[PDB]
Amino acid sequence: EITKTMKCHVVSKNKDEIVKLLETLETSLIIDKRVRLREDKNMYLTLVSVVEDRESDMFTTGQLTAVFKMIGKIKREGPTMDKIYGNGNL
Amino acid sequence: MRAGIRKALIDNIKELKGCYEPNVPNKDTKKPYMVVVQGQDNDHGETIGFERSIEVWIYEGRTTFKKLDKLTKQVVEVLDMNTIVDESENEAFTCIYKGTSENDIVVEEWDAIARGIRFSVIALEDKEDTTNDRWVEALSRHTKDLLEIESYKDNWKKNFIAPCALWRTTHIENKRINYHLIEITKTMKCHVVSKNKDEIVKLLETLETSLIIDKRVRLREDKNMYLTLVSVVEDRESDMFTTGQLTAVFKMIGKIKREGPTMDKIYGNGNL
Amino acid sequence: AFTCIYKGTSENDIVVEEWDAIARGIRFSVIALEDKEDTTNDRWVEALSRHTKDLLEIESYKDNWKKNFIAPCALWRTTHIENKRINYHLI
Amino acid sequence: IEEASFLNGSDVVILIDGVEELYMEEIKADFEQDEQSIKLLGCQNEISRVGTTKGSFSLNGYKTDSKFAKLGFRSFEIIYNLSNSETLGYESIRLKNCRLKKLPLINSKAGEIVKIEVEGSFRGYDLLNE
Amino acid sequence: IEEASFLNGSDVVILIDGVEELYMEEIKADFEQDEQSIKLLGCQNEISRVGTTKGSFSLNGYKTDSKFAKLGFRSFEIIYNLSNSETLGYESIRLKNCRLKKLPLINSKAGEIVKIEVEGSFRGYDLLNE
Amino acid sequence: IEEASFLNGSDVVILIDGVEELYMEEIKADFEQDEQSIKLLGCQNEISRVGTTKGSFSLNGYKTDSKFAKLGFRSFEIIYNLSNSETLGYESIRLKNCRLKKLPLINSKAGEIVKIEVEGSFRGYDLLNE
Amino acid sequence: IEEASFLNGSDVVILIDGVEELYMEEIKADFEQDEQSIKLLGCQNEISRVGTTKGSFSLNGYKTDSKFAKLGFRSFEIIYNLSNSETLGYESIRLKNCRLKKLPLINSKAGEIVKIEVEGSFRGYDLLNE
Amino acid sequence: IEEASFLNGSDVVILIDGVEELYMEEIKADFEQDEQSIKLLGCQNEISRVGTTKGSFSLNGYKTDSKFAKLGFRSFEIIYNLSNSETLGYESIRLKNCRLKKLPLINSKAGEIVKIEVEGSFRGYDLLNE
Repeated sequence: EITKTMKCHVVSKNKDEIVKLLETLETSLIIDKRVRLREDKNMYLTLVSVVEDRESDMFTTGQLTAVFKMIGKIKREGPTMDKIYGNGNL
Repeated sequence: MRAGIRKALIDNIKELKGCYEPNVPNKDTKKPYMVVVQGQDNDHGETIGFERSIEVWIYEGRTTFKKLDKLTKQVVEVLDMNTIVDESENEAFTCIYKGTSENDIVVEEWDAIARGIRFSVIALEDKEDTTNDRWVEALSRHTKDLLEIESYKDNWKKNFIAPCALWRTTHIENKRINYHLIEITKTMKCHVVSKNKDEIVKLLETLETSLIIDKRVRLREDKNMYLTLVSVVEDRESDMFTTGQLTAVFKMIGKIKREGPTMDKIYGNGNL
Repeated sequence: AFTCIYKGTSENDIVVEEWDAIARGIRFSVIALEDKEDTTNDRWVEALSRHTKDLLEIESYKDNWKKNFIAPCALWRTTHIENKRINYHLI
Repeated sequence: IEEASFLNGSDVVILIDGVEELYMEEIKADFEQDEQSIKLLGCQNEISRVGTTKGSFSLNGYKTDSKFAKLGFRSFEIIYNLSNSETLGYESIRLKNCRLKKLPLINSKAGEIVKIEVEGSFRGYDLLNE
Repeated sequence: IEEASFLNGSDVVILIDGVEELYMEEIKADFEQDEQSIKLLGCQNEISRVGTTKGSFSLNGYKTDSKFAKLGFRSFEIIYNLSNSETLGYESIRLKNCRLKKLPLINSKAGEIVKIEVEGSFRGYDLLNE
Repeated sequence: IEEASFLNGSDVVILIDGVEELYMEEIKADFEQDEQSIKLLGCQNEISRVGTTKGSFSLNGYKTDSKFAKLGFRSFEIIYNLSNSETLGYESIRLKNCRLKKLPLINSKAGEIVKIEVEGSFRGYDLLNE
Repeated sequence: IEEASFLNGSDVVILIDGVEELYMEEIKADFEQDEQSIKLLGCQNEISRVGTTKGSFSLNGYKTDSKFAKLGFRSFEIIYNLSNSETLGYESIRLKNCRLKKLPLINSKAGEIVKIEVEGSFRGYDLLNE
Repeated sequence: IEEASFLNGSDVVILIDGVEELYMEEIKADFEQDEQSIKLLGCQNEISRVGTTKGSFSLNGYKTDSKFAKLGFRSFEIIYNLSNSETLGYESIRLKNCRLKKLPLINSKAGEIVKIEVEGSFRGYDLLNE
């Protein structure tokens, strides 16, 4: 399991635009509860929690804090029993 | 360290006319020329040791500041994190870019403009790069083998070769879990330095994945010891040099080395 | 006796033209000027300092640093004490 | 490193008695059976058999209507679509003849949100998809 | 994104035996029934039936009078108006022939506020509104 | 906004066997009764009746004497005055023929204050005031 | 100071019914037996005997398929390889004729990851390796 | 102020079936007995007697081998040397004919260290030293 608490900024001359952009971004992240890691679509980043702190600085800190997790699988393999054979005696 | 910085500046810069010491150059010296001024040496903690501060004061003929800005970018390119060898001392170092002087001054009596670039050096008093922490040795060996970069031990050395890693122990917790067993726990933090920050991210990613998929580390090449991982965590916001990005917790269980005689042969007789 | 400790260097590497000289100020310090005893009425500190000296074969200063400490050395001060009457007869 | 997936519990879609129920929060259902442990007269290992089966289920969610109170002890069906979106292989299970063990008429605390908890039994189950 | 609503628990209004009781804090009531599980001689799925029903309820709230102590084990009615104000569709339930299981004469701790807890049973229920 | 009041639990005054007991910390008392649930042969709603009543009580407080140990299993009365001072309408209840279920001879932990806990039963109760 | 080792629980590899199951998180299994305590007529020490044995097991892990729901109450084998890598002496145990006590059709909460819990019994065990 | 001593639990040394077991973490053992309470026809104080005795024990520790699984329900001895080093008066107790109540074949969680828990009974005990 790989977890990342990724924070996001939104900059603009119009602060109301910052509020609107953060609102739509949060709503998108919530209603679509995961994100395509790559265009191949095999991987995904299931959301855990998205939180905004409007008081936080626009440039240094960043308004929106999101936590994503992903579950890898150890890439081990081995030979397979395609064919089985046996005889009978007494 | 004056000789090394002066030689590097003279060799790798061609607009430069000369790199002097503080009060050397006469008024007829040909501009642009640089001046290397050493600053304090301050104890900045266990991991960094003593940190020298060095300034490189560029000077120019008061034509325009764009020439000086170009020269400043050249100096930053030359000295930032590139290992430099001081032939006089016959020991190397690695300057680190830190900033710029308070303003971009103008000196009318000399008919010049100046700007002070601000460098620093790490771990002035460290010369060993050895440790008696066997765990740090084991993980530094593991990092060097996995990652094929330098792997310094408990404290930086003044001539570190970027990119590199540094493994150190911050906290140790021993515990007598049983009569015969003792548990030794260490929360060991790791640095990754490089000029390319994306390279830092990639190196940390591969190191973390290696530590996770291989859940233990060979303490010695003789085997029979292992550092079973407990938790490995990266804090990308943490400073590259002072703190270190990656925090790992390892534990090991010893055994009290007591022994006694053995009943190899037993004998007895019967009566009535 | 005393034991100076290296601490750093002057603010810059000054140049004094009127004297025709250059100067640099190294910065040392000394510890525990007003301590001269190296004794303690804390029996526990005495016991562990004795244990450290026997096990480790280095100096073991008891209550606080003394100005002439011999590196390498150890010190075994106590920070915090908590007493507790667990029972009528026991503490 | 090849991918994996956890079926997130927020993908559940429960259709109770046909209509899609959208306030349910957690659902449980198990198919019990009496072990019928038998001690043989010669063998020292106990033997277990299917016996007879019995269903049991439960649901918890935010109250928004008197649906369950008005439903009474009437039999009804439950569908449970545990959708998976990382891989599209959803899972659907049907519970047959669901009947409430106890009608939750009233349950509320003053300083809290009103939630409805249900528990009962079902005659049999069907695994429509997997 | 269309609206929704949860029934906040502070909207409950309980009229006990006609008079409006205004110190009650949480109320619970369920309509139990014996499952009467029957194992058929040919079918391996157990069958459940209504059996017989049994009521049970409870209330907790701040004590302000000896109302319940003086009431004794007399039968009485309980109304429970779970008002909804975001949507005006309130819900009202009547519990018939409520009788206390145990009279809470005294319950108090020195360093705390005195609360009264009640539990009992009711013969039947009516769903007046929903 | 008109006032209200909570009966603070520190207003309790307990007179045990006449003498005022001033170290008691929390007192509980309930009047139980067997429900005597009866299933009618034609009606599917169970019916409850008074049956027979039974008392039970308890007290906890700081130990200061061997009063309860010396009292033994003797019958005694308990008064409980839940005074209200915001409104002067105090409440007083009498428990008749209180008898200890178990004599608490010894209870003490070394690092703690010694407290005495009692539990028993009472034949009947009287509601002197409310 | 000579070494030691703890068998880390993440080294477990469970093959259920032949196929390697890779989402299982914790597995338990015990071999019970009735003590058959007998009181002798002359000796004051009770005596215990083997009686008859009974198996019981359990598994918990992240749900990824309807494997157990579709498996039903069919008998099956379980292998459990508690690998040790500090010393290469792994341990392998086989559980014979495993049968589920209850089929976990549905278990899920909205705000959580879906996990599957199983419990059952097994006729006998084999200790393949140690 | 004269000294005292607490027998630290890390001084325990357990030899199970002769061989010194060095991964055990906590051990419990008690010698039970049926009280055989008898009510006399004239005296109002109940009388207790020895009845018959029964042993019971338990151990928990880190798993390192299949010792207990391979041991089966065979009888065995346990020694328990609660050494004291502040005063050299160690204590040794022998448990006779220890037999497991349940064989702990498998117990492990993925994210944790594997521990082995055992419980059983013993015919009798001997107090070798004190």
